[PDB]
Amino acid sequence: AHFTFQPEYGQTQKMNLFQSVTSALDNSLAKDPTAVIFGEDVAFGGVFRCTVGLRDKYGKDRVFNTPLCEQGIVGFGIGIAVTGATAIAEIQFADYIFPAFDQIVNEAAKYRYRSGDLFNCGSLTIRSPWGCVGHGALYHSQSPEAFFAHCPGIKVVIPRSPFQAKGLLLSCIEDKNPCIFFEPKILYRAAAEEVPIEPYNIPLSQAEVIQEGSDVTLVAWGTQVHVIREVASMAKEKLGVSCEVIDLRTIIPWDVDTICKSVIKTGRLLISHEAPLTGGFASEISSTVQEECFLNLEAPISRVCGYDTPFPHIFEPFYIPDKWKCYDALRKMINY
Amino acid sequence: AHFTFQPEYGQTQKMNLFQSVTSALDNSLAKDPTAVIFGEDVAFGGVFRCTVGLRDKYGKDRVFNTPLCEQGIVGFGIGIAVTGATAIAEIQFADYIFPAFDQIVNEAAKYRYRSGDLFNCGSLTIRSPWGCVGHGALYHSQSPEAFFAHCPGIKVVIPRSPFQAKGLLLSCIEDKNPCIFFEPKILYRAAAEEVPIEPYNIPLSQAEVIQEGSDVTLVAWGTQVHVIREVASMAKEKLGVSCEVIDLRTIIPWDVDTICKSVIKTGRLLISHEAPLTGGFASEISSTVQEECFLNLEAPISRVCGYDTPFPHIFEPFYIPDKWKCYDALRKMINY
Amino acid sequence: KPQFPGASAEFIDKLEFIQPNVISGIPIYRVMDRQGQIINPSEDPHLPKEKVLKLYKSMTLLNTMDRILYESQRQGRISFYMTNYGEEGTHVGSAAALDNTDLVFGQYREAGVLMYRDYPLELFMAQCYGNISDLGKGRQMPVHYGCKERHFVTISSPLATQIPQAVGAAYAAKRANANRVVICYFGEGAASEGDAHAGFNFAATLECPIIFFCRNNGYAISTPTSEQYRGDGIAARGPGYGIMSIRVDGNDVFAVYNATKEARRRAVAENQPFLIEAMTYRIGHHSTSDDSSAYRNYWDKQDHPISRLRHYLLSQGWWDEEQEKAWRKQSRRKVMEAFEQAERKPKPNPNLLFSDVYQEMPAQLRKQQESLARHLQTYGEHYPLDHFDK
Amino acid sequence: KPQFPGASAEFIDKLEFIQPNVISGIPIYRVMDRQGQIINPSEDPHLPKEKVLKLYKSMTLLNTMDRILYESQRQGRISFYMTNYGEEGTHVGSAAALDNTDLVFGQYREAGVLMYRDYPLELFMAQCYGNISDLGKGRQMPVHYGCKERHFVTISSPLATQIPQAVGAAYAAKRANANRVVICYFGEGAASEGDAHAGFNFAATLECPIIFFCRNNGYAISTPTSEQYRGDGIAARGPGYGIMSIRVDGNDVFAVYNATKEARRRAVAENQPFLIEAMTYRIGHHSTSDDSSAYRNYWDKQDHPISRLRHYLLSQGWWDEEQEKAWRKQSRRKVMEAFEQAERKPKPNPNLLFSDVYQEMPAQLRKQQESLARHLQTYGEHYPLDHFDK
Ligand SMILES: CC[C@H](C)[C-](O)c1sc(CCOP(=O)(O)OP(=O)(O)O)c(C)[n+]1Cc1cnc(C)nc1N
Ligand SMILES: CC[C@H](C)[C-](O)c1sc(CCOP(=O)(O)OP(=O)(O)O)c(C)[n+]1Cc1cnc(C)nc1N
Ligand SMILES: [Cl-]
Ligand SMILES: [Cl-]
Ligand SMILES: [Cl-]
Ligand SMILES: [Cl-]
Ligand SMILES: [K+]
Ligand SMILES: [K+]
Ligand SMILES: [K+]
Ligand SMILES: [K+]
Ligand SMILES: [Mn+2]
Ligand SMILES: [Mn+2]
Repeated sequence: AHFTFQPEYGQTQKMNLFQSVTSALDNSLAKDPTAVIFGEDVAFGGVFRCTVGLRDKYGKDRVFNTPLCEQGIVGFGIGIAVTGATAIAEIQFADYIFPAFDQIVNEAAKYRYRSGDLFNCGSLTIRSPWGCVGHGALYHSQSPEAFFAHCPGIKVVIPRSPFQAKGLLLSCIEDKNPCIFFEPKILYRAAAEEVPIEPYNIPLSQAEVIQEGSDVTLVAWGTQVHVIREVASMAKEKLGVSCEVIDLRTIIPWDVDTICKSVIKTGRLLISHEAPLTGGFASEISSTVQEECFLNLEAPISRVCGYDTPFPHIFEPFYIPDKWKCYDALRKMINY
Repeated sequence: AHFTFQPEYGQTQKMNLFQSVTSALDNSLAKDPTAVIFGEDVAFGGVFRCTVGLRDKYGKDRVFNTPLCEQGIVGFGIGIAVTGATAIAEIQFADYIFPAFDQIVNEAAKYRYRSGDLFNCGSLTIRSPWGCVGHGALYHSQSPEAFFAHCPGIKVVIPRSPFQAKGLLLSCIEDKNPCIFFEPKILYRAAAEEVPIEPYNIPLSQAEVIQEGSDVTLVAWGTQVHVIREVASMAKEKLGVSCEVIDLRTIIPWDVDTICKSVIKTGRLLISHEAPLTGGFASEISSTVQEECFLNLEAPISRVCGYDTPFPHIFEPFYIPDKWKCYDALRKMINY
Repeated sequence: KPQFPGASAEFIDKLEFIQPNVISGIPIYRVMDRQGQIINPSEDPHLPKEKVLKLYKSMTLLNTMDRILYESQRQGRISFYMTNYGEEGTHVGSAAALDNTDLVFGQYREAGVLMYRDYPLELFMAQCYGNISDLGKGRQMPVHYGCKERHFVTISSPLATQIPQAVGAAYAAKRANANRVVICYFGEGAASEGDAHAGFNFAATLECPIIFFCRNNGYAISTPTSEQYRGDGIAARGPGYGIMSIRVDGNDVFAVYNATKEARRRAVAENQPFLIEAMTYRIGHHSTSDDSSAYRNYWDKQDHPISRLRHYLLSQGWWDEEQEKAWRKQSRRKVMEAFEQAERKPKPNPNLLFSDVYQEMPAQLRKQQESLARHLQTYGEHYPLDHFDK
Repeated sequence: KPQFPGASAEFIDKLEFIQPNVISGIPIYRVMDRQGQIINPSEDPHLPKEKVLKLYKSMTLLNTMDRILYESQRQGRISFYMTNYGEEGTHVGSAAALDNTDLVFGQYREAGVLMYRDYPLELFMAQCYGNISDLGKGRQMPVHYGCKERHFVTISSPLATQIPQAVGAAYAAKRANANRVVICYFGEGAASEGDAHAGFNFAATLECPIIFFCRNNGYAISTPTSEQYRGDGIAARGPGYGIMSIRVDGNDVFAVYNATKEARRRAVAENQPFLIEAMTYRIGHHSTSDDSSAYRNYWDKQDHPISRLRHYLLSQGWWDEEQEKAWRKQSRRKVMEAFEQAERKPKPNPNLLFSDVYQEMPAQLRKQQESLARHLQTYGEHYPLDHFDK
């Protein structure tokens, strides 16, 4: 693996990321009788087991399969939410979200604004597996968050672990705005830690500083947080460099203040993501940080991203912004 | 109007922007017997008159209406191009390009790469009216170029005038990659100047410095180039500030070298676009410039963009990044 | 016997393609002729006088409003308009067959449905003018109406997107045990969109109490139906999805009413979708941005829904020339009163450009709002501030 | 007589909804019974011995390859695989009815069509292994085959996107005066996508010489057809678009052949689309990522396309147990030879990750390629370099 996963609220049980998602969904339907879950193959428990047992527990009218049609799944979910009922849509891979792009961007995101708040689809959440998986190639590996980041009126949220996933997913489900929740699929089985059995929330639009540091700020989300955590370890050991490691968590609206506060302290910033460099969300963070922290920045902000190509099958190990590519970029930025 | 338009290759005639597009299309079909033009309402000459007279000249099999279905229009255009024939698709407003987002991003952009160049859709061009129009509100005003800028394998091109439009459109049509050509609709009738009757090309991925300056670099595209040209005039007169005014022309792949060369000289950069700030293409330019020109930058790079909202009807005059908003941002950046 | 899971059918031992029936398509249901005469007594809904008068007054009040607002647009007083000429019967015939709280999703050419539900002239006007009385806060282009009180979901420009949405709202209604039906209107051009195939199939598979109501008016902007499809219109698509389907004379308010009333009864009882294709003709330009003489009446003078209804009223002794004259005067007065009021109202505060993007206002969006406020403090002379509230 | 532009039809004076015929759907055309006996002599295509032997050898060679590569996947030697079990008849029956240069667009479960067109075992293997012999340069996941020489457009994962593409290629062929037909294969789940409605309608309206070939195998991953649609399968949708349509027994190579041969003849003569829905059953798991026992044979043992064809060969005196044994041995040898070769070949140079994104390489993409090269010079020990060419 290109990464290693490392691991108050009542009783906890060890859960992997798919189980934490099921736990979030189970808690949601238990406490909200309007809530339904639907999409391709969710009835038997889903192709990544995220809905196992839920149809048996809650009923076929509440956890059900749709026809194979993403523009339909999202339009359908919007219409449920228009009536005020919680609609938890699944899109089977984030790579196949694009047929629904018009329903998300022209409809869901704009529903409240364009009606003057006479109607809304706030009770819609769209959840979808995301990010690389070792051999997913062009259409089972994508990270589409930057496409959505340019659309006012939706929220886009990506967890890094089972504890994070359940708390952020419950927040998405309960938030009064259409949310896209991207689940890093490589972590579905790989990442396991203690997760509260009962519901709890983690706030949206809030980054988490998972390791304090003084020489450089590192920002990522999803699986890539584990890569930069290792990079922080490599930098300490090899270079005597102290890294502040931040998980952004919410792509939009993003926590500008937490990132700027960090860079004001450290003077240096490296942002990394699996998605291609050009038009990637690191561009928005880098621009903004430059605008707010100009006088504090000691070196150009570094972006270590996927290359500007489609996501390859056999070349995956060479494509991803792995710990060595991040480390090397950091080293140069430290030397700057 | 929020802007004023101001105006070798053989005989020219005065043409407005819609006429320059017709001239490009007419020259294209005359010289390429495979070329066809299709989309909603193109047969009678189009809702913005861009195809007037072409069906009568070239035949109903070559200029024809499709059913009202954008995902179909683009998928259909890709299939024509797969056979090697030139396919010039129209999407009636850029706001309605989204139903075709999956065909553009997952299919057209990736066609050559994923086949190892066994198949391609290089001979596809998609042209669509774009940008604000005074009263277009949410769905006849959009500027979607940043959504497409995050997709390797397509080119995205936006002209600022009739002369520019015909030369860039011919280049798109003849380029061996799927291209999206966004036509600023407010200029269709408003901007008129001399345009060569016979075909000519303007290169893609090449910015144009339309006015040399020494104190600050200003970058825009489409109608916004005329706004920043006026801003350059305001700055000279009011502040004694010399502005270098650059029209980017191609969104991707963009002319990084021309922009960096300018900022290395001036030390300051302001980028403006009608599209919303967050995730907008100014973020990519600002990040890149900061990375390449760090030692030359005397002030934070400024981005003067649409607000992060949907595009309003009655509030349009307050929404757009007009000459006063650009001027004021420039003034502050000069004072920095 | 065939065993395949995907279909229920017999074997056949001869090769035979199934041909579409396009020349003799699904017949057009019609109740009254062009002279307002009932053709088949057993199909007469015998609607009471007051209700039939409301159908008539609704269509003519809409017609009066259309004429005035079309003129306002031509003069530049509003930015855009779209008339309902020739299609007024489809709107009122169908709306009258619905329960008051049935939820409506539309396209943009169904304003008669709102009129029938007593949407105030002041609010149609407020939306077109984008003034302070508009609950939509002037954000959308004209004729993009919506009313939460009258269960009419806000219109949006992207065609057919409301089709799968309406299905989801119908599924939610079923779960809620509503005794409510959703109706979803769209044009024959919009029916070419992928979202129509999405919506039709979902409504059948998921067993939703919805009526799909297609106005087939012969053109989608410039495009005649010969370039829009090649099967037997939209009604012939419904059975393929397992949807009970019917075609009606959309210029006959009684045919539209009967079809809609029975669809509603069955959709709500049975949790199954119905499809009604109302054949009509777009008498007006597509919109104020269209000059339709560029691509194409008998319809206006020989088969108009309003004329037909008027003939029916006369035959019952329910209307005469004196009433027609008085109503013409009263309706003009009512429309003109609303028009004058709407023109005198200010536009909403420019602050409202920033609210409702999310339910709450994100701090970074508030920063943008603040930036505008500072900008207008300094440069306000360059903006139309005197026109805007506060 | 009705005058509406949108449909050709009579009036009807009684309210009658059109009901779908789902219980007695479109019948299933079948030529030979499950014992390989011809049912109706007038429908027998009397294909010559060598051609029928090629159908049989093609399906069994595919079956041998599927078994080996499925095992290779289970062992982790390839990353993914999808078998063709139960559907081999639809592939070879249809491919044999095409002209060699007819253009094929597919979904992913049509590898028999390539086999029938003599695609080398080495190239099926090269794609699955992503090795240096793969003309796709190892960029796509396994079974995403493509061959420009054999007119088989590269498979892509997004479902149904090839449907409107295939229509465009068919329109281009018509213009070129090709005497060529495009065939477009897709599953019954893929047919729920908006792009299917796009493609069907465009092909009718624009009069394109295309055959739409739907493999209805009862499931889309876990989802049974009862949750996929409620009309009479996919064939009943075609007439609604004005498309000549037929349903065939997809486990009968002769029924598939006859239907495809006549569709091709008529589509090319008439410039009109045809739709064939081949009823079958997905015997295998959906893919190596699926354990199908989680949601669901009679099919494998009582109605398999290969078994049926074998019975037919025997009845003609065209095959026997000795030949069956020798062919089983020879085909295993051929597949095993290709397999060993494919496993020993290196992967392509990592440089190839950057080419063909655009036809040319943009300077900024070359900068990225250069950055990788420098990176591997320094950190190369941390990468699987010994496996990759150059
Ligand atoms: C108020 C302005 C309107 C909404 C406008 O933009 C429209 S209306 C329209 C024609 C629709 O024809 P139709 O469905 O037959 O309906 P009628 O106008 O009632 O005949 C198009 C192609 N358009 C353009 C269009 C194209 N594609 C999409 C997805 N949405 C659109 N609105
Ligand atoms: C090789 C991996 C494949 C291509 C994969 O990702 C698939 S296959 C598939 C089931 C398709 O069922 P079908 O069309 O009946 O075809 P069969 O597998 O032959 O029964 C789905 C939902 N998916 C997921 C999927 C969902 N949505 C879209 C738009 N495309 C997909 N590929
Ligand atoms: Cl996976
Ligand atoms: Cl316009
Ligand atoms: Cl001014
Ligand atoms: Cl290592
Ligand atoms: K939500
Ligand atoms: K091109
Ligand atoms: K809509
Ligand atoms: K495909
Ligand atoms: Mn129409
Ligand atoms: Mn299937």
